[PDB]
Amino acid sequence: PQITLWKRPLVTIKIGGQLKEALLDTGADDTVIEEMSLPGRWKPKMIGGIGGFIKVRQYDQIIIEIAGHKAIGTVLVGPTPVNIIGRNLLTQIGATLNF
Amino acid sequence: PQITLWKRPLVTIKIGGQLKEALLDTGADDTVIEEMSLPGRWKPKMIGGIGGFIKVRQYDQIIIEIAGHKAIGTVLVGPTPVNIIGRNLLTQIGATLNF
Ligand SMILES: COc1ccc(S(=O)(=O)N(CC(C)C)C[C@@H](O)[C@H](Cc2ccccc2)NC(=O)O[C@H]2CC[C@@H]3C[C@H]4CO[C@@H](C)[C@@]42O3)cc1
Ligand SMILES: [Cl-]
Ligand SMILES: [Cl-]
Repeated sequence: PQITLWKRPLVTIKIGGQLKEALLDTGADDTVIEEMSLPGRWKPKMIGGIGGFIKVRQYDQIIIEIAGHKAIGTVLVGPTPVNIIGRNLLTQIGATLNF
Repeated sequence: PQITLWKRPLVTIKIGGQLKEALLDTGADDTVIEEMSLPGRWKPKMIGGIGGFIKVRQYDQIIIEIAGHKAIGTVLVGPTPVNIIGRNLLTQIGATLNF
């Protein structure tokens, strides 16, 4: 699809058996999802943005369906106000910015 | 151009006669620039990101060249870690997300 930016680029994602809405975010290096339960080992990480830093749990090798496209990568879980699909997964679905 | 996302989508901007580097950020509603002096009166705004809220100064009808494309619009100035080009200006240069 071609997504215009008059509105937030929100899509439906499937992760950990749950459906969620998430923002396609070219400004995010990594993918950050609100507090949920995921299987496997995790390690703690601090990530920073506007306002400062939050502590997240880093899960590796997570499968996520983004607008019907399967992709795998690291997912950070923590108290983010919005679910964010970052560049580490946008590349896997072949997303580009065009102008 | 067509910009893939294996690297941060950084571009050169020209604002107030200075060259700066900025991130093309589909996850940002508005454009946020580091501390500088800009012309005119400003209004207050409170914006929230991943790590809380910051106070910024809102300047309207500012001329900004983004990767050679002229835009004229609202710029927020404050303690952001990186210069961010948000959707308010991405729409002016015709940017879309494609996959
Ligand atoms: C290592 O991995 C990562 C991954 C993600 C982040 S990040 O999340 O800190 N960040 C990074 C950039 C700010 C440099 C990604 C960036 O796209 C971020 C995502 C977002 C959107 C909503 C809520 C929370 C986060 N946008 C945003 O802060 O926008 C703000 C600021 C501009 C206007 C004013 C606000 C109104 O509400 C939001 C939409 C805002 O739009 C950092 C590190
Ligand atoms: Cl990854
Ligand atoms: Cl590619």
